[PDB]
Amino acid sequence: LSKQLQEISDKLDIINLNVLINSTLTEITPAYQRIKYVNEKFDELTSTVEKNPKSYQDNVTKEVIENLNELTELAKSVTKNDMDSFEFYLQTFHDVMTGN
Amino acid sequence: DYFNGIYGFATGIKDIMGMIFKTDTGGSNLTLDEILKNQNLLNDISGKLDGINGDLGDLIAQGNLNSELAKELLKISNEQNQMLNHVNAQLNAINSTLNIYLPKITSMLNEVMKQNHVLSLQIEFLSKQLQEISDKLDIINLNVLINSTLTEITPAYQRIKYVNEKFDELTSTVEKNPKSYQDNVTKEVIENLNELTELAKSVTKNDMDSFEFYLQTFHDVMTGNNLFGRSALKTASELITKENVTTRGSEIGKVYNFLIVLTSLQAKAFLTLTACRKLLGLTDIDYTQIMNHHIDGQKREFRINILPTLSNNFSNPSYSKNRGSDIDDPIVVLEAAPGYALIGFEILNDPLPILKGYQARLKPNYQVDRESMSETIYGDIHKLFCPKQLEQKYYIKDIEFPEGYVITKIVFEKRLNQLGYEVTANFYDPSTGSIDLNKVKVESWKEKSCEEDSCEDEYSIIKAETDGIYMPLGVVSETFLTPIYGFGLTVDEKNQKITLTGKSYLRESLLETDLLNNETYLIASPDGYISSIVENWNITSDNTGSWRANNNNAFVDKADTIKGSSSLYTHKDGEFSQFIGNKLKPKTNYVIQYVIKGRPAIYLKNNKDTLFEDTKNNFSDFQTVTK
Amino acid sequence: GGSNLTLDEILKNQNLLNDISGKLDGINGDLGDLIAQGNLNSELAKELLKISNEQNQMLNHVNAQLNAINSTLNIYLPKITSMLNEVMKQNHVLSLQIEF
Amino acid sequence: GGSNLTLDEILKNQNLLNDISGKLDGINGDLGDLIAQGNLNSELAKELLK
Repeated sequence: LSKQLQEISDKLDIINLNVLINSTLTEITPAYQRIKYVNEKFDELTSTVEKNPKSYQDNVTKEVIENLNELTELAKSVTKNDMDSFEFYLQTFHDVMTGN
Repeated sequence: DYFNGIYGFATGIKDIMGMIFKTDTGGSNLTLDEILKNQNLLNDISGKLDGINGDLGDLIAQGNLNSELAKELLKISNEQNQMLNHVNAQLNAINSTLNIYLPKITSMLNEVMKQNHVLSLQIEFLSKQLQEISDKLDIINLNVLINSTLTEITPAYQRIKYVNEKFDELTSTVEKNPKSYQDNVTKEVIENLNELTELAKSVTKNDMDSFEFYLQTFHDVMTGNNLFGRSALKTASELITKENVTTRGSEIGKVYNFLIVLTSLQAKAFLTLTACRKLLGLTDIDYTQIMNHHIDGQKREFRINILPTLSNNFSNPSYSKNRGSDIDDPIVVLEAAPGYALIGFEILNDPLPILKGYQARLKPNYQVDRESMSETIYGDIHKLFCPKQLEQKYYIKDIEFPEGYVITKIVFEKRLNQLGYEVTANFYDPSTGSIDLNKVKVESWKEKSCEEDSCEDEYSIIKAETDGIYMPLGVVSETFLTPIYGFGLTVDEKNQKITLTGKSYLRESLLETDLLNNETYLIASPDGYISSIVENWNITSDNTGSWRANNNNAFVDKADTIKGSSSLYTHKDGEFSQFIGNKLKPKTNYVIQYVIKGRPAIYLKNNKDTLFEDTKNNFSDFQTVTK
Repeated sequence: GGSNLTLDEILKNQNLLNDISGKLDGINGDLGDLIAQGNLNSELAKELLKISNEQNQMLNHVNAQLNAINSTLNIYLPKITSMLNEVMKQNHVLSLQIEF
Repeated sequence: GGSNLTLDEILKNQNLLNDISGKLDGINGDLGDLIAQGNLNSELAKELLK
């Protein structure tokens, strides 16, 4: 049902009341972009899953610097989930979708 | 020269990355916090305090002293040692940096600057070309879908371009290792230090909740994966295919040029990001995979759901009213060499109405050779295109040969104001680039009545008005020179304007090479001329070749007035000489053009006659003139 | 009090660092007093003095960190908590003025 | 000028230099009054004097 949305995308050349769909999109699309971006950081999580079999076996005190690296990408991404930020974007997105 | 296409450009940026990715950092934690201007000052403190502390510590180590006095002196020793230790720690950090790191980093950065400049020369042309396209496009009757992509893309684009610009220029204006920013005197450590600090501040600001968000979403909007999947590529296609945009090149040319601009932007940004990372400390990230994946995604988009919808039809960009003739039967032939092929046209009038025709050999998959190119200039083309107070018969056809053939000779016929022509094509092989010379096809008549019945009818006519007929004006070619298989004339006498038109192989010329990631070889449309009787007329290499200056006030000087380009400089006696007599055939017209700043003294002299001389105009900023 | 409430302070080792500080203080005091006794082999004195310097440096930076943490958790957090608790109630009161 | 060699970290170096001056003065005071106690061999005083 994600793809079917494109079957509307191609044929939604709609006019004559575009002020509303200018206002709403200009207001919503940043949060949407950001949420999708955060999500794709979990395709790179899957990349770390692919990494996993390369170090799942040598967890005998070697991980202390091996697997403290090899995931620093996530260790960063997560730190970008605080501090007057992404939480905010999720919240305001919900607020608009509900219409508050 | 050549433009090696988006795939080659990506390979170049990837090689630059692979270069910078490896060299070194030693960790070295380039945090700007280091005062870095007291490498001299702290050294004095370190030395003096070291001497004092050593003296006092040795006095203690002598032993044999009053016990409480020993405790007091030991506490003094501890305090002094603490102060000195933290001071020399700061100094040691600074000096370790200014000896181990700045040489390494400066070297790598200087290396990255040159190859960046080289790759920028690969799109300098299309930069200004897209600028011009932006100048002549109007968005009237736009849909909400357009405003959609505009608001979805504009901030990311703004910031990506800004960063690319800023970093790329700062790569240059940062003093290199000659100074090594050393303690040498000062004010090198004000200015070079300010610039280094600014580089540091910029690269630092590239690791947060931004700019790996901006890049990604930019790529997404391009591919068309936003909240309702409208690729900005498609909306740009729609905007461009809207008319009133009549400039050089067809639809495919313009949209592909747009995608070139954007893909070059993205690759440059990836390079900048990796450079920032290496310039900071550790955790290199091999972005090449993501960059290639994104580029291939955008190219797949462009290939699948835009390209098959566009036309290779291309028209003259402008028109011009001109008074021609009727009592003449002008005949014009534009016949490429037997191993050549027509690759576009151009109409100029400033010296006089002139049609110019380019020709060249072919490389496989409809690729043109840079050399073997040739420009040919023809005379009073208006007299073929324009009447004088009498009607003009114009037979109008969309002549096109089958695929694999290439238009190889276009002969014009105007007989008592009846303007027809002759289009002859030869066979060509895309796999080998070879053009056959024994399988041709001809077209003698220029209408649809002859197209369906081989009967003479269905021309169009123009009633000669007073001031002149709007004749074609400008360039007749795709943005990239390309053998054409379609040609025609489509005059619209309703407003008394004529228009040429052809169909280009550009689609197949690239679909086999670029969008399949192979060695592409295109050539941007030459804005001006390409050859000259004057050998090395384009003096830039600080070498004169056949040019000669018989005075030291006449010198070559790549930076004559600026390093941007050379322009033979002469002051108060300067004379640049070149024997040219052997090549000018007698009793033949010649057009002259040159870009001159100041007031030079120009002469075409055989020591007896000066066939031309201009010594009057004063030009502050390199005005070009043609006579 | 200025008190520079920078979060950097580990602030969960106020116990752990104290053990290190105490033990190293005892050791350094013993060795320094042994030196201050004087009347000892000169080069041996130089060696022990260098050991003293190294230990004193380590201990000094450690107890500096501890002193920052403890100065905070004694001088600042009471003050700040009091002021914050005070600001909470009056905020709530004023919010009752526009709840409707 | 002055910051011709600085970057309005005149203040940063200024405070650093001030702290260093304070610590050095505090050390010098203890050294001086320990001298004032005196009552030592000449060299074991003269070296401290130096």
